[PDB]
Amino acid sequence: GSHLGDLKYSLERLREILERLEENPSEKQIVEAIRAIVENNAQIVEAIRAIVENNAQIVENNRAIIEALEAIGVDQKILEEMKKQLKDLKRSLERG
Amino acid sequence: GSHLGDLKYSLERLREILERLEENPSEKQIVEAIRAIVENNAQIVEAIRAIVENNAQIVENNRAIIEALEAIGVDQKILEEMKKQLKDLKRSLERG
Amino acid sequence: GSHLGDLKYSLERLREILERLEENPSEKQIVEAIRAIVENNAQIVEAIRAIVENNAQIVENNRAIIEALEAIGVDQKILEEMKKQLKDLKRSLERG
Repeated sequence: GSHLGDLKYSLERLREILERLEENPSEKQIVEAIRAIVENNAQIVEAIRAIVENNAQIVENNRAIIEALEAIGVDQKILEEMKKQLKDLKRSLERG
Repeated sequence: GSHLGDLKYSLERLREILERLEENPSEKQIVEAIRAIVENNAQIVEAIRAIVENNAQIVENNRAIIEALEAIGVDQKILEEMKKQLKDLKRSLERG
Repeated sequence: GSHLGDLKYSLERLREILERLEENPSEKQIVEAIRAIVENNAQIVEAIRAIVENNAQIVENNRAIIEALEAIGVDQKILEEMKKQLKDLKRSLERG
């Protein structure tokens, strides 16, 4: 997926590059700035993506909990409303 | 919200641009690199944002579960501690 | 953590810079574009990171719910499977 540590570290290094860029604008600093940004973007995208997939599992887990609740005689008046929310919520997480 | 597929695809294309930039630095490649980054950033931000809103729903769903649990006589000793966590957790997700 | 409002706002401003860059490419617009991107990246990373930590709390909360469910005599046949999922899910959220 993605390593948050490396991303955050790289971000601070990106800041360092920016400061050097602004102090002395140059083609070198521009390219190096872009490089660091692109490398960060790779981790940025994956960490966003992986979270969504994880969220889908969380929502699916919640659905399993709803079953567990119903199993031991929880009023459907409560559960059914969560079922509506969980269904639509999951939909908003999945892609295809 | 955001389309993870298009973002990831665009990311790989951004990498392609970077490689071309480094091999032959130019104003063209710099601008095109920035363009792709900015377009990615649009999806990056929204996918981050949308997740937080979705998380708020998940936490709210958990609160509904707590009610369902209490309804059928779960010891408050357990539920009350989750209520504390869910309250603060939700707070950290909301903005305004 | 991160302020979604400021990030989204800054994103739209970044777009504005891009449009100016493309219309009239220049060292100034390039540096300013990078600056805005880097500043966004700071918020982008943190909002990604903070979510993962929040997700860990959500999964931990789900584990607490499992206990609450078991407390009042939910069939382990259901709970144990969630325990397996929650354990691995948490693992995928934590870093170190």
